[PDB]
Amino acid sequence: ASMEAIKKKMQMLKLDKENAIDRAEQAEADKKQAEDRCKQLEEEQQGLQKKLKGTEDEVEKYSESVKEAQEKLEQAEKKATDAEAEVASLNRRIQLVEEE
Amino acid sequence: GASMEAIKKKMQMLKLDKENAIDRAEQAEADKKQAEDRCKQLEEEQQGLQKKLKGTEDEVEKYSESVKEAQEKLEQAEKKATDAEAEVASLNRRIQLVEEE
Repeated sequence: ASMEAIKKKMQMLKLDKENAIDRAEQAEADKKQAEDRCKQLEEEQQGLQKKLKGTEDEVEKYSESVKEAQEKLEQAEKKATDAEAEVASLNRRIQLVEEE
Repeated sequence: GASMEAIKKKMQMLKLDKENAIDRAEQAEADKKQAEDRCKQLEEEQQGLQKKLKGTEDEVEKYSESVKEAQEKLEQAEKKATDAEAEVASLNRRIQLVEEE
């Protein structure tokens, strides 16, 4: 049978095709995992955003904390200063009467 | 005799099938590269976020010591006021005694 080279060639066409199907299938498997990798890298990111606002909103608090704190401090410093001037003047008048 | 008609017909199908599968593989493969490009993008963007973020936390710490710095100086400022005060009070008590005797 000169059917041998034909036979042999339909053989190879089939092999070719199933090798290609194997390849398609494996590429498709890879995509599905890469696509979850893709997915996860975005979904993790989002969670990260909310960590950021949470933190940046703490920043906001602290600034209005520091400011109020600075302000209390200026107010205390004026008080100390005025109380000490009350002391200086009392000194001053005592040393005067001392001598007239 | 038997034309080869059905044999060459069957061969062309097998070729077509092989061709269809190859198309399939190379689109999937190209698509696989789509995703891996994006992957190589976010992992890098994720890395980016955290550095901005740690620096944001680094800013926030800087604004906690500063708060507590003022807390203390305020403590000092009071002790100072209260001591100055006790002193005028003591001078007052003394003047009163003198004028009384």
